[PDB]
Amino acid sequence: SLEDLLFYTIAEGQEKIPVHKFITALKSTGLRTSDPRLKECMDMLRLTLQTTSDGVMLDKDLFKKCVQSNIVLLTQAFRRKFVIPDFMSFTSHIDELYESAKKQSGGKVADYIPQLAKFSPDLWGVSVCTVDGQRHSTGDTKVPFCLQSCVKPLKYAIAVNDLGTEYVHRYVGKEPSGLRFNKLFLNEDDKPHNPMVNAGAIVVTSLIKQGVNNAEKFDYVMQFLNKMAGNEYVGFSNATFQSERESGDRNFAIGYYLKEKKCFPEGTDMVGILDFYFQLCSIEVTCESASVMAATLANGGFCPITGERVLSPEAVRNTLSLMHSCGMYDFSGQFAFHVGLPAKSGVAGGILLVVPNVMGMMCWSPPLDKMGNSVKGIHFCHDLVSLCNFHNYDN
Amino acid sequence: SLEDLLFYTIAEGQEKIPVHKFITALKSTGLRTSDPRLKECMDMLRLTLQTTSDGVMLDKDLFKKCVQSNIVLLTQAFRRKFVIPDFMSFTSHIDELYESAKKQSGGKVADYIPQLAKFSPDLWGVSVCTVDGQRHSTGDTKVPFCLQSCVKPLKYAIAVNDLGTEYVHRYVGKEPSGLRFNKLFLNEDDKPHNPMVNAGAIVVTSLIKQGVNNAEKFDYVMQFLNKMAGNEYVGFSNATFQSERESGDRNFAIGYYLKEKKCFPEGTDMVGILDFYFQLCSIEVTCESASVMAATLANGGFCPITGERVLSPEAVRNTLSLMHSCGMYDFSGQFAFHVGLPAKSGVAGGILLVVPNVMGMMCWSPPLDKMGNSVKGIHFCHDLVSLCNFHNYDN
Amino acid sequence: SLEDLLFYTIAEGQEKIPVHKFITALKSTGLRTSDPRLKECMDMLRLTLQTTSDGVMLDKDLFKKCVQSNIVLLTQAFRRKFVIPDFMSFTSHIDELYESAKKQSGGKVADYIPQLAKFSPDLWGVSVCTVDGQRHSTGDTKVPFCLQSCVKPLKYAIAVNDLGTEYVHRYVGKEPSGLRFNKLFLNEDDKPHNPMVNAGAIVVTSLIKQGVNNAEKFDYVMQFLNKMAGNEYVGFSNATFQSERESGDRNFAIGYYLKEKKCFPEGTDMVGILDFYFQLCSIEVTCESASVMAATLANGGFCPITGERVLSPEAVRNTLSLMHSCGMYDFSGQFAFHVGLPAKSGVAGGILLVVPNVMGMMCWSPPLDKMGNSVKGIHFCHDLVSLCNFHNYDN
Amino acid sequence: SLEDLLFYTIAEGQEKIPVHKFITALKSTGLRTSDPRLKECMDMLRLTLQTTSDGVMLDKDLFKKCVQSNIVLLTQAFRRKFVIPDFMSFTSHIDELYESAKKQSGGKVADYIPQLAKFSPDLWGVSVCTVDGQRHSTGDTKVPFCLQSCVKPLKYAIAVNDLGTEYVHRYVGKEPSGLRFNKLFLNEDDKPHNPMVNAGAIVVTSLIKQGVNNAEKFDYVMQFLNKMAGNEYVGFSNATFQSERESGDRNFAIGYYLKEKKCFPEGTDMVGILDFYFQLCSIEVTCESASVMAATLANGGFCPITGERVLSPEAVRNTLSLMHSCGMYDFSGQFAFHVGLPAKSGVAGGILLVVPNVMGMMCWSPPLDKMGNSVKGIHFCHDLVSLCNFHNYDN
Repeated sequence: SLEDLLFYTIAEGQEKIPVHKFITALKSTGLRTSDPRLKECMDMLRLTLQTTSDGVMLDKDLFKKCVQSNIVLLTQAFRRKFVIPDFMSFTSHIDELYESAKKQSGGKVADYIPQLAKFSPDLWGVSVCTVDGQRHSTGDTKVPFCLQSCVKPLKYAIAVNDLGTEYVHRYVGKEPSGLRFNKLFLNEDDKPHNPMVNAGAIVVTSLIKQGVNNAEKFDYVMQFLNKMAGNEYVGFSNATFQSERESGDRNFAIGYYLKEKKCFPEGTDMVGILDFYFQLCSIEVTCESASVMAATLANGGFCPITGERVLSPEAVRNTLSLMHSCGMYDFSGQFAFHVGLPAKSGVAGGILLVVPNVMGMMCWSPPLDKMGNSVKGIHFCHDLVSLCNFHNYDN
Repeated sequence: SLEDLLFYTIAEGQEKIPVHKFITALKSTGLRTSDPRLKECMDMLRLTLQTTSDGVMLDKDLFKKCVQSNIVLLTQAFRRKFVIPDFMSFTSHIDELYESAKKQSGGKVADYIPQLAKFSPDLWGVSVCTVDGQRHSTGDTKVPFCLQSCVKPLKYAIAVNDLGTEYVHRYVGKEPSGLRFNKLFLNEDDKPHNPMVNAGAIVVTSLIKQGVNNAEKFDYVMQFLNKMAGNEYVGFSNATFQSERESGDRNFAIGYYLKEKKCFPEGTDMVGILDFYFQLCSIEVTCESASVMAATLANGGFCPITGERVLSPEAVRNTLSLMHSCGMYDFSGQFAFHVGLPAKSGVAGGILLVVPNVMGMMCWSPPLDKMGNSVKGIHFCHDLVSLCNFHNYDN
Repeated sequence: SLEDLLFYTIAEGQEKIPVHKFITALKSTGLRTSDPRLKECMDMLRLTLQTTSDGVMLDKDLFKKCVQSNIVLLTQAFRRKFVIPDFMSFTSHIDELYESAKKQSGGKVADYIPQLAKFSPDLWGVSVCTVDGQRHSTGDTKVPFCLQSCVKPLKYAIAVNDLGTEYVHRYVGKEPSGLRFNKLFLNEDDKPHNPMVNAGAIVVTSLIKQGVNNAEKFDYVMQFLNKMAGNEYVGFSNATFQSERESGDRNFAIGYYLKEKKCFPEGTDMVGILDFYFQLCSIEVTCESASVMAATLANGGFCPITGERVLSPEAVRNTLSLMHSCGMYDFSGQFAFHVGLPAKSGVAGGILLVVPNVMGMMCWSPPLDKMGNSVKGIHFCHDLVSLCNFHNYDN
Repeated sequence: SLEDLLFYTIAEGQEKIPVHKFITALKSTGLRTSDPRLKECMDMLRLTLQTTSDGVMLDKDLFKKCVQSNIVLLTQAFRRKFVIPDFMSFTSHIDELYESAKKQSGGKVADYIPQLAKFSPDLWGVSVCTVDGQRHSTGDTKVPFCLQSCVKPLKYAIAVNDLGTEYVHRYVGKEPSGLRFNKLFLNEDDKPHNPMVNAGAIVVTSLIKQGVNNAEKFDYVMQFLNKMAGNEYVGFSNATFQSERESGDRNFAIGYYLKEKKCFPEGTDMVGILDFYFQLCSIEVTCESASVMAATLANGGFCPITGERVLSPEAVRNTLSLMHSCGMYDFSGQFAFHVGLPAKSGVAGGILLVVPNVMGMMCWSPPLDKMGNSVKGIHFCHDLVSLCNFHNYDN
């Protein structure tokens, strides 16, 4: 049987296979022991560890019993049929590029708010999660930090998912603006250029769950994010929220400018929308969570590590079409010239990279360059591209 | 042997295979009898037709003798190992979208020069050539017309190929401008935004074959185009050249603006460069030739139907990175929002589409919309995308 | 004596002069019987009318007694030594131009707020007050209406008067912007272009009476206006204030944009400043009052009909230097091309004209042209200039 | 008689008046012995000096005979009825401000052409000519230099004089642009913003003497200038012309941009117009000549020191209306904020100031500030204004 073949493959001319050997073999591929799809499996393993004082041998019966629950993924993992059969070498490349980026330095930690002028210019972490389930971490992959501007794609995806492409783009545009992200101006028919610049994001946040009050909207968006992050750590930075809402005069200017030109749906309180925008900008994340959200955007709109649907394919396709052409603002043309990937960046450090049909990635470094892009993150991106050949127009 | 297997496959329980049957079978796949790689083959067939008064039977020997010369491609063609195993159904889809675009109409034939105000608003043709050798035509696929603006990618590719990415982009920029293609303004460090807008193309044409006189430059570029078109019809529209050079005040303004800011290499005659630019804009093409050039840009920088190298991979990669983000100018964001492909358009009708690693395409229709894009061409592009799922961020 | 000479001049070979004859003669010149400088005089006349049942004759004594109080102005008025010796003919010209402007029509009454979409497109009034004391009215010269944008020069004058030119212009610029009045952008060193565009006025309103709360600021500015209007009707349009503060999204956008770039003094509440700005924009006026304020701006910074000082000469000079070059916004160049005068215009109808060293004028008409300038007001201005030769560069 | 009264006034209780005493007395007022209106007079004086070996006494007859010819101006000059009765004190003020400006220094002599990178950064001269005939000089008031940009008002005046305001302004605009003088962009209805920016001047030079060839146009304009300069030194800088025509890429860009949008009259050769523009820009002048041309612009369109008519009043009025609002380009708002006068400036050093109804002035200094305005010239202008109170909105 297939289970017997798997048992023989795990073993090497032996009778019994210890549990720890199987756990190490499973973790070798890239999947984590905490994977929800494997939950039942591990539970049974615990039921096996409750009897023996130390160690247990699984020859024929117990192994089959533990592997019986949802025996689909294990066959693929041990048969190397995922999108990246070898994750151990790509991980080594992550480590090499990580050290290489660490060697460089020199920027200016954002100080427009005190909570941002609080991180030492030394935190530098990376996390990656494949569309299939593999995950890797290196460094500060559990420290908290605000998403800041990494959430705008997530706003757009949800809005067009709820309403659909046609209704939404009656309100925001479709084109790169060619200028900075915080510039006050609209396209030819007095509409936001795209939902990645701040004005487009401010108009977009007003299409989500219209009518109900901000508490219900935040509950809705947090629910969507939690099933986007795959039930990972998505939090709230109340200190950062309080700082941002007081140092966000540019966003208030953009919001009133939009409201004046009738860029909003019928019957909207603009100020509540701005407060909601700041709330979403103030969602704390760890490179693990932001990487998982990236992979969700990358996969199909589904979540990678839960086998779940979160967005309609049109929403995700449009979000990537907008991230590739506006993800890095007026620098995007250069980024896609060298990197050729959809990516987003937050002033609080952090780059969210999507390799469509491959993986998602988040890499965090507080100190900023003059553009607003973490030096080590940009360096990691360029080196990753040079060594892995991930440009969208590579051969 | 392999030849015997091919002969049996062609035959149906018979002894001899007539020549016409084999010719029809070969043309069925998509390859043309005039393919250079098959030249020798067809020559031998003619040597076979010089003996018999009418018809000849090839059982074992003559078929093997004719197929011996370069027996690599035939095995793939009869084994359906190309990039599009079935070209007969895609051709039917081309026909359907062709008729659908023909049904629509309504524009304004360009009249800024008389030679353009000379085509009846009824010519509507399409041609496609796969990276492997397949070709299809429908309609006015041999009438002449000027490339106009479809040549700017071809200028950039050649320039960076001769000099390399690093030296060239010291002169032109890398970003979408966000405005029309004929606007006079440069990027932050007083450099052209990109080589697709007119200013970037005018600066780029001055990097090709520096020093020598315009006659030698035109011979050089025509040589490159001829081995880009695959030795197809690349001509010159002397009447159109004379009209354009007299109705090109915008390009002269851009050229002098560039020369003033020191956007040119050392020691360049600007006016000669502008005349050279108009000469390249005045290169006559038929949807066959422009399609072949598109497929060259699509393949690797190699020519599809000659197995030849014309450009370095860096040149082609950069040219596609610039066509996807500036190929349709300030409308490109919308085009890549719906079509998701590198494409270029000329005021003389004609859209050049590249499906990287798949094919190139040229579709010609004189009458223009307000943007400057042929109505039927734009409609064909959108319908092609909707029915074939060729968007770069499709699943 | 001088009084005897005046009495003989008033009389025509007679002994006694009736009071009504003298009153008519005085009103003929242009001065009003309610002039504060003449107050005492008229009071004595009333004391003379309390004795006789009807009519009283003033031969030598009573006339001298009544004229004794401040006998300076009367000598000039009866000696024709004012700036316009004949005010009866200029008044006829006002009437002619008034009817001529009335004949034309056709606009669009402002409807962005209901209080403005409340005047019938038929109100058309004019008032003029000379720097010396003469006043003329024609039509709706006592109906109320909001100043709207006619107050910005008055804000700038007061600000620079309190602080001085040097300190103030450290905050706002000095140049025409060349664009509309409600555009969001600053000059080269991120400062407002000038205090006439909305952004400059919003920054300027924050320099007046810094520190204290909005109630004290409004009391201060109303005091200044009342001694600017010459203790005429300066009111408040609470209904219009409530409408404006709810339909002023453009001004809120400008205000937040200014606050973001650090265009404000140290320690300012921006929102309170915006509310104060709307309060000043909502000050009701009648062509009499706005004309008197214009004449104040025209005279020296002094009030015309009270012999009082309200502004330092530097403040007034700078205010006129800014009204001539930015008073009508991006149309000002054309206005000064044909009219050659400092002028301001409000969306609520009303044009405030200053003929420096000559007079001030206010002309009210609700319906607007596409620019934002009342049709009849613009027509009156152009005709006034054509017939009176008041262009600043006339001979 | 009047002549006897003048003779007695010149004398001091004496019988005879020597010629040299009268010449000194005449030169004291400010008029020059070379004044054309006095020509005949001086001729007779020479006829008087041909008889006596040395010195001649004029008691009654010879003085009357010499003064008989056109005895109008002398009465005014000796009766102090000109516009500036005392020219000796204003001259002292010129000297004081001249030294004060000389004390400052520091710029960058223009080096875009070698002929401009040829003057030592030490030449500093001033000349003034009153509307009535007075003239004063201080320093390099006879060295040659090119007008450069001081000619654009002179082009506009002549164009609108020949054709009239209405026809001309169908081609150029009326508004300040708010940007630099060499920017490529047009107003709302695709027309030049005004005839002071380079584009407006290039369109304006094509309205003068249409149809005929460039030689006839240059003869026409030189004739007009010569009767504008009052038959003073107006020359041509052939070396500077040859340098400019080769370093004028910005003007060529502007010219082609204009021709493209149909901003020219019917049937014009654009390149000939550009060559004509450079020719007019290359007209050599000495502070004497440019001052005389300024005074012509200041007087009425008439020439000051010839009693001649050169321009229609509408032309001059419009030229001043455009110089006050666009004379110093994007700095004009600040200039009129502090100086309040029509003024023009050339990159070759030289400021041309008009005090309407008072005088014209030219002050030359090669080295430039960053704006393009000679440091010493700007300093002289500001100090002149501060000490003389010539601001247009002064009291």
